[PDB]
Amino acid sequence: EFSKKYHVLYQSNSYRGISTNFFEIINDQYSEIVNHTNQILNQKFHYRDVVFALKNILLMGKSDFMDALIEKANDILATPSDSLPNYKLTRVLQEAVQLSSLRHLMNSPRNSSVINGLDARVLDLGHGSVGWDVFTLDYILYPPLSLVLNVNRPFGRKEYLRIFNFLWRFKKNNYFYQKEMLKSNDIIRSFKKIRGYNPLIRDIINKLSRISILRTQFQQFNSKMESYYLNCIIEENFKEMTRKLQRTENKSQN
Amino acid sequence: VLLLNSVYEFVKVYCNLNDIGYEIFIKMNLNDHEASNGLLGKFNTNLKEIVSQYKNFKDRLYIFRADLKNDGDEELFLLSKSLR
Amino acid sequence: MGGEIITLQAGQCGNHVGKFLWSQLAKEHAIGTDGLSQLPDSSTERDDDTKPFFRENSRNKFTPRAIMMDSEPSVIADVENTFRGFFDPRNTWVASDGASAGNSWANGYDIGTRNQDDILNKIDKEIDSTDNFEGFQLLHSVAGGTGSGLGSNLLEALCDRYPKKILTTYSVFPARSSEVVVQSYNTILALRRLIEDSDATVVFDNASLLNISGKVFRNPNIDLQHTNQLISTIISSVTNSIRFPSYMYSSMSSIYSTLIPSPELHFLSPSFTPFTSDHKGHSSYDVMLDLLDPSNSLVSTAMNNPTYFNVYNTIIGNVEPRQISRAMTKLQQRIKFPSWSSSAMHVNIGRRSPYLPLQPNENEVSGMMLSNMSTVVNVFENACNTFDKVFAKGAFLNNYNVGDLFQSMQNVQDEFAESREVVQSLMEDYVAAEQDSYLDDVLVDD
Amino acid sequence: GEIITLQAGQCGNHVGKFLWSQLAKEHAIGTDGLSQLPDSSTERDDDTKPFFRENSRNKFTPRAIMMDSEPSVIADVENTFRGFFDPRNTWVASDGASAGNSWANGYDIGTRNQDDILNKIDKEIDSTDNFEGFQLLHSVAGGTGSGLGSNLLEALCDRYPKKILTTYSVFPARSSEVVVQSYNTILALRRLIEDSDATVVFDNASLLNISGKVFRNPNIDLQHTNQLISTIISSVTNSIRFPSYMYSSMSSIYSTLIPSPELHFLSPSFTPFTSDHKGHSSYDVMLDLLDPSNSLVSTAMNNPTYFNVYNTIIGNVEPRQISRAMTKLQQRIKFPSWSSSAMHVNIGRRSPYLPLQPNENEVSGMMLSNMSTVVNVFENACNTFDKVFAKGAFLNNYNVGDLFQSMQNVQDEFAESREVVQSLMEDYVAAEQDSYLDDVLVDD
Ligand SMILES: Nc1nc2c(ncn2[C@@H]2O[C@H](COP(=O)(O)OP(=O)(O)O)[C@@H](O)[C@H]2O)c(=O)[nH]1
Ligand SMILES: Nc1nc2c(ncn2[C@@H]2O[C@H](COP(=O)(O)OP(=O)(O)O)[C@@H](O)[C@H]2O)c(=O)[nH]1
Repeated sequence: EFSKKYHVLYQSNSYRGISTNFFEIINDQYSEIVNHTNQILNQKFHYRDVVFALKNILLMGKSDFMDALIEKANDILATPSDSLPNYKLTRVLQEAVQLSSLRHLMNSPRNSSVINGLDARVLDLGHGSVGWDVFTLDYILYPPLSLVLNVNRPFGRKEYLRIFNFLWRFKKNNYFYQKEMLKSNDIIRSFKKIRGYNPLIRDIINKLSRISILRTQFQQFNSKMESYYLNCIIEENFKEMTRKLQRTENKSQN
Repeated sequence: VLLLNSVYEFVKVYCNLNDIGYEIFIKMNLNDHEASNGLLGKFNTNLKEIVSQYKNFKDRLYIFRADLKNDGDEELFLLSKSLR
Repeated sequence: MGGEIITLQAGQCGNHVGKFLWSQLAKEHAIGTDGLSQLPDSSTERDDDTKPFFRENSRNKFTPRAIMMDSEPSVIADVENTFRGFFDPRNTWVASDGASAGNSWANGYDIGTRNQDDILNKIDKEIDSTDNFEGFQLLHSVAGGTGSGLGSNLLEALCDRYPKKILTTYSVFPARSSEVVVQSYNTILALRRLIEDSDATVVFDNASLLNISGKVFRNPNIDLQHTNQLISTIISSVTNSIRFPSYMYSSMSSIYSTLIPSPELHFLSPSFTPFTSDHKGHSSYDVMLDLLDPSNSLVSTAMNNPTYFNVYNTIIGNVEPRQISRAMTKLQQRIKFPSWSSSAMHVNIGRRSPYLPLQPNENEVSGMMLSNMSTVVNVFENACNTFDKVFAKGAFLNNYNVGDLFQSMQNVQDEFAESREVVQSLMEDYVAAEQDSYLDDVLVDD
Repeated sequence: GEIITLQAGQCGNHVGKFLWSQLAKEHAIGTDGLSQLPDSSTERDDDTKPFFRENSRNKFTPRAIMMDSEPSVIADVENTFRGFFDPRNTWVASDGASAGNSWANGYDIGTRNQDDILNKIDKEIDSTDNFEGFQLLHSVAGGTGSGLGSNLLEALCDRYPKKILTTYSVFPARSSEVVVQSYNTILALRRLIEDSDATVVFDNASLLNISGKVFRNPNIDLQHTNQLISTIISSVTNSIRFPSYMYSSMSSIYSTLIPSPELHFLSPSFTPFTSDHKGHSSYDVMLDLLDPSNSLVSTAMNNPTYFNVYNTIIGNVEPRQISRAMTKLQQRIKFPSWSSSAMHVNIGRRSPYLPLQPNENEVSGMMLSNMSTVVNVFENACNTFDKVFAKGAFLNNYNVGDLFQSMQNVQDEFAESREVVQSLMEDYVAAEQDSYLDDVLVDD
């Protein structure tokens, strides 16, 4: 229908050659098609929602999800890459969604199609490597969105997978310190029975309490560094990119 | 990355001590004055490893912080100072 | 990692605080006082997660993950009525009718002991509902007797029955230096249990909480029932990242793993910058500086050469990191840390709920935070001074056997002595930590 | 710099009624607190914020605390300003009426209510970010008036040690009431001399000497002549309200007006004006202002010593006229041998919404000065005081509260208050002498 209208308009001015009026038709056509396109992208393809989902998941903007994946995949992560039950990851992803705020997309029209694009991949880092090293968590896009968005194209720079791995290393270490600190707390807790054992205990406990402090040195390192990137580089550049993408929202009175 | 690799390794050594400490406590549940001094030996041995690693880590971390600080860019000065 | 959280109210203090907590929480999640979603079902997208605090049923009713205990049915009933349709009545427990005061800690401890089976059965029933449970929020409020007594006995039962679940306790100290003649009883015995069993705790001072409530909500009509809103919001600040997650924490485990260097020293001291709740919209730069200002403390700590330790805050609102880093640098110069420590200071995201009223983000001064400092000891000492006199003289030691056999089995002298060692060690550990040599026992153990 | 008006006693509240009425006219705000302007033009070219808490709503809340012992004066104002005033900033000494016309009574009620009064003051300070100061409107010899002013001053001078609290002092013409009124004046004055910021004197005798010529006689009444008081107050803040680019602050204003830590009581003059203004030139207005006939203080001196002379001319001022007037004024002002005579002249603005503005091709203005004779306003009160409170009923039987813990706290408070006032007078005189600085600047 669109083309027919414009066809006619250009036919009407065909006698003019260009004579500016041609430009005027274009300016209107430009506006109409671009705005129409954007309505579609965010109405049928949920473009912004996809953008946020990618940031939330691949750039790890959502903490609950990432932890949900790790717990569900702990055996996978510990298991060598050489023999992984990779199909288990389908189950892990499904649960990680149910275990996180993401389930709000999974259970709703307009949103389920976005969440369904998430799909894990395994990196070949060599024999003896484990799921903790080789899990990369990808996302699959199809045109029309694969034509708009930057994606991990097979011949591209794989920006997201590389970033994922960077952030992943922080998550792995953070996972482990939380797990380990709870193991520590479980044992330091047995400080009541000591009334019948103190001669062989006072020294181990004093060392363990100081060890918790040493452990905290590493946790704060990881917390500070991970946070630095996320709250200084990623969020800042992200907020700027959405501001650009949000210009169509007429978000500013300025 | 090396600092991150180090923290991964720190967890493994802390875990080894946690398991040693666990068994020392189990042995006391069974025999109050036993809990073999060999376990205390291993505990202390793995602690020596943590401490050695701790110090080595800290020196590398210092260098990292120093390199961020003296490269230029206020962000690196701010980050480096915040790691102290 | 994060998981579901259960709130336990051991007495009227906690049960009153619950009005403030559940109102503020429901407010932030667009849940009404009837437990129902306040949002029209024309919009179904949500980006929060109510699961850790409410069961959401098929009628979009949100049932609080909380169990309320008392000896007085009226406080819980007041909450049930205030919020009729919000709370599940089966989560209401009341001790056999009776009364106690001062010696009410002993009585509390007894009702806990006598009824551990009934209270624990209610707790297990709620936990058994779900898989990913991660900890409890305990409203202990040490100043109260049966509140603290019950809380002390339940704490012991829970920390060993649920060794994997983090127990965080909220406890406010007495505003009166004269009631301490019996509140020091409650305190020494309750504090023993908190020190031995709790994983984390936040300490409050009713004198400071009352003064601040009156100063911020500028009004001479100062009350515990006005003040509890501050308690509700320190809690909502803390759980901000869980309820409204981002990428920084969203877990009790995560924050404690970064905020508590030793399980021995897990008593935190809260403060805040002005906020609205159930014109001073200063930059986050200023918020950070204002947050360590003694006038904003919810604990009277004096802050004379403030005794350092791990610092963590949240700035509520959408603010710029450059201000955060500039303020942090200044804070690093203002607040000291031991050389053995990591000298860590942290800032959370502070995202606001999408269901709140609109305000400019440049005016988002608001926030509440906690520091791990030895400046908690001075609170413990005011009790300590009071209790190192009544037990020493034997005042009221002949008036505590309120069903728990405190006097019947002559545990009178032993409960004091063991509890006294425990509270002293906490204070000594806080102080030992003040020196640079604190870690020498492991780091120069050549 | 935000300013909070303090309206103390019925005089202070009546003066405020006139002040706020003029402000509502200057900044076209109705009595309901709403802008009278269309919102088709969102730029107002003024700033109401220092005097009003412009809301997010079309509401301009006067930054004022309304204080009395008699709630009816405040109500008369609130009932006129129907939405304009915020009633939560209203305090009334409801716990007993003042026991007659004694500053001590006003003081005693303010003292008991000091915390409540301050709480209202801070509720309003909480609505100001850049709080700078206060404007106190009061009679000098009223019980509630001067007593409340005395309490407010003591409370505020210590609570806000870095803020500016100025005073607008209304002086009754001396009459027989002076047997009480002179101590109300004197003891409350002691408090002003010791604690207050720059103070301006309004002599009711002059308000009448003038109103007998410019007000619709017979109604030339002192509560009617509040328009003259209002004219000066609004003229002073005109540089703040419709700011130009020279003087935009109270601290800037006083930088050339206050020569020493001593509190100075300044003497205003004004001519010509319109209220419910056609001067010929600024040349003439400036020259006309250096004449006691335009003064609101009956100093009545033919050759007073002037210090710190300042004036503001508002309108289409020609700088040549100003220069010529300065040229002749420079030659006919008495001032000490130790200080070059610097007259400060500021040019202000007419409100963009002033109904008169479209036809103003004429100028008018105000002069303020430090006069060695300003203290003449206290002369009759002082002479009375010396004869009356030396030993009369007037010394002790009008005292309540701390002033009458014992007769000793009366006998000495009154004698000391007189001495504080005597010292004030002596210093205004010392400043008239060349020796004031000849025994300073060459002392080396
Ligand atoms: N902060 C706060 N304290 C309370 C509240 N209700 C009671 N209290 C505390 O109650 C203490 C006295 O014991 P109480 O708990 O009331 O009696 P109980 O039934 O034996 O536990 C006092 O120190 C109060 O601080 C409340 O809602 N807020
Ligand atoms: N110019 C002027 N004088 C006033 C006004 N109201 C009252 N007076 C004077 O105020 C003096 C005493 O103080 P006032 O406030 O009136 O009485 P109080 O409320 O009992 O303290 C009297 O001598 C009156 O001449 C007013 O609005 N303007």
